[PDB]
This record gives sequence, C-alpha cells and structure tokens, in this order.
Amino acid sequence: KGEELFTGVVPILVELDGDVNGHKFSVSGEGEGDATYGKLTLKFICTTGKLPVPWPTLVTTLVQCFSRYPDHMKQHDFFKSAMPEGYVQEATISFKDDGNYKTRAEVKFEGDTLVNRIELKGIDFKEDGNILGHKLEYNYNSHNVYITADKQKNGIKANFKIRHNIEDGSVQLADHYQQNTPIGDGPVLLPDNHYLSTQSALSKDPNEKRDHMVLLEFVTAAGI
Ligand SMILES: [Mg+2]
Repeated sequence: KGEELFTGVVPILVELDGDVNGHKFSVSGEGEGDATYGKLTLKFICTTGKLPVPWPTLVTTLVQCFSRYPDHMKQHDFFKSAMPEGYVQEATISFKDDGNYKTRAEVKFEGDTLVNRIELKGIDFKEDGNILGHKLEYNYNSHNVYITADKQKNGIKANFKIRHNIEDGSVQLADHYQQNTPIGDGPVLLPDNHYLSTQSALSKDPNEKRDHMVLLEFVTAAGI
C-alpha cells in the first residue's frame, strides 16, 4: 500500500537541527521527488547563517523512499512500505581520523508532503581537520548503499563508505551505519540483500546570497 503514494511527483520538506562541536545550526530544504525515475531535486538553505561544516558532509543526512525499485525488486522496497506512517532513521557517520555525526530522523507524510525531520549531533572534530577546516570540494561521488534486513526490529540496516574529495587530491572517508525502524504497526517489506546506486550533483542558485545547496540526485535499487 505505501508504494501507491509514490507514483507521481511528491513535494518534499527537510528540516534539520544540528550541533557540531558546539556550533549550532539549522537547515531547511524544499523540493520534490519522483520515484518512478529515482529522481530528487532539492534546495537547502542554512537558516541560521553560515554553515559550520561543509555542505557535502550533510548530503546523506538530508529520503530513500524516492529510490527507483525495478518492478522485479518491488517486494524489497522497505522504505515505501512504511508509508504513510513512516520510519525512524538513525545513523552514525564516522569520519576517518576525525569526528563523528550521530543523527536521528523521522520520515513520514504530512498530508501529501514527504517530510524528513532530523537532529544531528557532531563531536570530537579536529579544528583544522577537513570538516571544520572546510577542506572538502563542493562535489559528491557516486556510491552504493548496501541494505540488509533487520528482522528483529522489523526494519533494515544500511552500510556504506562515502568518499569525500579533499581540495588537495586526497580523500576523506566517512563510514555510514544506518538503521531504520517503522513508526506504524502495519506490515513492511523486509528485503533481501541489495544496494542503492546513487549519483548526486551539487550546485548553487546564482541569485541566492544565503548559504545553500542545490542538489540533483538519482537513486536506483539493484543487485537482485
Ligand atoms: Mg581531485
């Protein structure tokens, strides 16, 4: 039944409150998703001033229900199956040789809009490390998100490594460990092992003076 809510274009709202090494900030995002094509278009704004971390470090925190699941994999789409009541998504993002983010989000429908509400806490970042030193390029590599079922929580786990390009040609690794659990009492789809193939393009709105990020993303399920 939840997949029925995604056959057309769906408006998206994202609201994040963050604290990284005591630097407090908020981000508001608006856009739309079209799961038929695994396509997301979003604009995020830092509503509190300057973002204290690089925008690319927030991309995985800032709605995998818009993935394109091929018809032959439709029985493996947990994310849509949990809608409209939604799911809780928790992650730990470990930056190699640096600090970590812990996030908690609720993703659910509010009327006909898909909403992602997030709290992010970052600790033990190095002041002149790649994150607080803002040494990351404004770009995003393509990645696979590996999904496995968590039968005991009636949900799923996801594991992946993000490779963030550093301005000097090196790479900043970020290990991601995520868990999702449904909010409602109805049944959800528990998938076989598979992955999400993601591609993301970051840009700016040339008329915008606030600190912001324009994102175009494609997400396709595969491996089955
Ligand atoms: Mg390079």
